[PDB]
Amino acid sequence: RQIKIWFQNRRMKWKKRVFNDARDIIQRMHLRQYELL
Repeated sequence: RQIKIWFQNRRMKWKKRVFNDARDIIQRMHLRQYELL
């Protein structure tokens, strides 16, 4: 968790993996993937 460490949550993506998420459809948030489900 520790999501309240906004003042210490950068190493979680020091620019290098971000482009990955954004490299999907909607940063992987507005997705849906209604596959076989």
